[PDB]
Amino acid sequence: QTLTYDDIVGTGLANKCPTLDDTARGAYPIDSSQTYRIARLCLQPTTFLVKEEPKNKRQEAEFVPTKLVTRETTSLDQIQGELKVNSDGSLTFVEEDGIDFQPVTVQMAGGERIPLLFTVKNLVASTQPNVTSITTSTDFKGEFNVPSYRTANFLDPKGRGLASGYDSAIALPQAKEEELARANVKRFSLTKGQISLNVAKVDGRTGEIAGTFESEQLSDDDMGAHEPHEVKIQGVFYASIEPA
Amino acid sequence: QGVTVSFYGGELNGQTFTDPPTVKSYARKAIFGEIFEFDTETLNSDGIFRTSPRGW
Amino acid sequence: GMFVLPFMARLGVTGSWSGWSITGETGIDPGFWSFEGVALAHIVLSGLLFLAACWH
Amino acid sequence: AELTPEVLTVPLNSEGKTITLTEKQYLEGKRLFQYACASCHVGGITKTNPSLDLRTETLALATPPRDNIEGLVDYMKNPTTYDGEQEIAEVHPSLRSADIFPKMRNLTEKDLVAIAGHILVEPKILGDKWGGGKVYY
Amino acid sequence: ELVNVVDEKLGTAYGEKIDLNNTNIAAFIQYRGLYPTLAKLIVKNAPYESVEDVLNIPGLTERQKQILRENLEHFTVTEVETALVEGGDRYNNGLYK
Amino acid sequence: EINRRVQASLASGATLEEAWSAIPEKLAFYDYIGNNPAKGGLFRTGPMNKGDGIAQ
Ligand code: CLA
Ligand code: HEC
Ligand SMILES: CC1=C(/C=C/C(C)=C/C=C/C(C)=C/C=C/C=C(C)/C=C/C=C(C)/C=C/C2=C(C)CCCC2(C)C)C(C)(C)CCC1
Ligand SMILES: CC1=C(/C=C/C(C)=C/C=C/C(C)=C/C=C/C=C(C)/C=C/C=C(C)/C=C/C2=C(C)CCCC2(C)C)C(C)(C)CCC1
Repeated sequence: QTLTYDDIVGTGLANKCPTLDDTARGAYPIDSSQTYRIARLCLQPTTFLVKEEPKNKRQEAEFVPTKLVTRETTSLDQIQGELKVNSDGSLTFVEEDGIDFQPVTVQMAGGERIPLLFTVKNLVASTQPNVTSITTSTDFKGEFNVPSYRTANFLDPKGRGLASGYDSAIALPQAKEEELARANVKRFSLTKGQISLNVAKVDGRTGEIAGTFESEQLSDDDMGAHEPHEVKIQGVFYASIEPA
Repeated sequence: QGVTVSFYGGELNGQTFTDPPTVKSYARKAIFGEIFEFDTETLNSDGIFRTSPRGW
Repeated sequence: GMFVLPFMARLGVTGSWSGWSITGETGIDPGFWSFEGVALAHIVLSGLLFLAACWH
Repeated sequence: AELTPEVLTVPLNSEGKTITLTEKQYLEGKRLFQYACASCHVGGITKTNPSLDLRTETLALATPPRDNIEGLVDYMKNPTTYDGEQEIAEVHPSLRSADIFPKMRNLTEKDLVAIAGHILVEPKILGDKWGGGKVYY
Repeated sequence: ELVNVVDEKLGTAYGEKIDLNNTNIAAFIQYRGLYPTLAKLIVKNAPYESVEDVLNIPGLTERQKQILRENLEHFTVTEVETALVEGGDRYNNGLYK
Repeated sequence: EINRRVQASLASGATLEEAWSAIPEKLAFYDYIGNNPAKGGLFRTGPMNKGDGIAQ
């Protein structure tokens, strides 16, 4: 029943996390003497929400739902790392390597596109203490780093960039520079994002866990040219616990 | 290369600059020749060279 | 300075194809009869009346 | 300018004995370099790894030095990484991998000397063009 | 104010020496015996609080430590510049020939 | 001509501040590419002051 690439290709299932059947309400014993690792952490986002900025300071600044425009390019998959068992009984996922970032663009009402680097780069995420078995009440809370959406070689349409490019607006050779400084000086942001993985299904036999996530992070700031928005990402996850 | 700029005569006479953004900015002005202070505000000057009546 | 927008809103047309509504609510779908769809319907009607004017 | 003996005189070994190639030797080396090496090394660069070129100063800092004839001939027999630490014949053309790189099969020692001479003479001819890439075209 | 951090880092010892915390891996070609094997280990085990911390890399042969000792006068260490290490840019900074 | 006058002053014991402060502003202004009649544009309309600004 296991699928091949020619079955999957062009169906959109390659952007999906694997699922566990409804029957898998079991529990996975964490032997404290044995080490563990994560063979594959998948995260499939379903809902991207962006917080508006009402120009008033006060008011109800809630998260509005957006429309994805960059198609089924969104999931993080093949993420590996060590699942430590701590002293106090809690499990901490340290993220090592994988496809741990996807550029995503969503669009608000009015047509404003919001680019974001949807990521869990360098995710440290820990459970609660005294969890001797991963059950359906386990919650991996943690934080990750959000690097700049473009890296340092990226050139703007006027040829300006951080590690490459012009340092000024060459089409305006005698303009005053201080009003153009926020566009002329490219700045590499590095911010933090928070994520909570809630387990809903456990394969007690194999060691496959699945559930839902909620992730909060900043969107792209266009290398410092504008303020980033606050993004809330919701979706499903899948993790397979191999003992190491 | 530790590049500095010193000005002699004119408005910045005797002044020396060493911070690399400030030194680079006068170097981008020095490609045009002698460096002048302009009032760009009265005419909403766009910063883009125009020809003279000799050109027109 | 909106003049025809309230006349559309008075009779039911409140949403735009770009996703907003005039009451400011989020995430509702107007169907064809958005503000743009009204405007498109009037333009098409204008052209059809022009052709009928030529014929008559 | 002419292709004199002084142009055609390159180091033979690491000690410092020189070899003055013939114009027939240099022209045969250019033909065999085009035949066997220029698909990756056109102009002295390396298309599949631009970090390592064929400039004389770069071959000098290779381990063992490849900035003489015998160093280049040994590389064409048993190529290494730039520190000499790995043997890379299974991914680089050589005499010892002529079964997987079949253009290396009928290469003589006279052919390997001639290719090695072309690699050494050409930057003396072209200057920074050799190993420079598109900037110097 | 706003500053180009890459332009600023050329004002430090990064602009003169190979910076073990920041410099792209291909700059280890400039000296004999560092590339690829020692260059790979140096970038992998970055950051370092001093140049001499490069000799503490676990698994080095005594020949590998001697080569590093001959090249410490070409090395430096500065703070990790995130604009230089992100995007995998120490292994491929987008520059070829 | 600017460099000639500076060297004539510097040969006579003027300092570098004194040699360059003796150059007239009108002469330094001609040695600036924004006064070149070949730097303009066909649709860059108006006075040269509309470009770089009014020289102060
Ligand atoms: C010999 C002709 C001539 C020249 C060289 C000048 C020169 C000047 N004028 Mg003056 N001017 C002139 C006659 C002239 N003027 C005339 C006849 C009038 C009355 C309209 C004026 C009224 C006038 C005003 C009100 C102003 C000037 C200004 C200026 C200065 C700026 C010029 C500029 O920006 O033009 C820009 C030139 C163009 C954008 C080129 C026009 C190209 C045309 C539209 C293309 C035509 C294409 C054609 C239709 C295609 C045909 C195809 C067909 C055959 C098939 C410059 C010193 C300005 C100034 O600074 O004064 C202080 C200013 O404010 N002029
Ligand atoms: C591409 C498919 C190549 C062909 C054909 C040839 N070479 Fe090459 N060469 C290639 C690579 C990828 C590398 C780098 C290997 C590594 O260290 O990772 C090289 C390297 C060399 C060198 C060393 C350069 C230095 O700086 O020390 C030399 C001297 C060299 N290659 C010579 C050479 C010759 C003579 C060839 C024709 C027979 C030839 N190469 C073929 C890629 C390819
Ligand atoms: C500038 C300006 C402005 C604007 C204006 C406008 C916008 C206007 C327009 C207007 C218009 C837009 C109008 C039009 C008109 C039209 C008409 C008047 C028509 C007529 C027609 C006819 C005559 C027809 C004929 C015919 C035909 C064709 C066919 C069939 C038959 C017949 C015969 C019927 C404003 C005020 C804002 C401000 C100030 C300035
Ligand atoms: C139902 C409905 C509706 C309504 C609609 C309407 C309102 C319609 C209209 C319609 C119309 C309004 C029509 C018209 C038509 C027209 C035509 C059909 C015309 C044609 C013409 C012709 C054919 C002509 C020709 C010519 C010319 C052009 C020139 C000269 C010559 C001649 C004469 C030949 C609505 C939307 C509300 C809703 C839904 C339902």
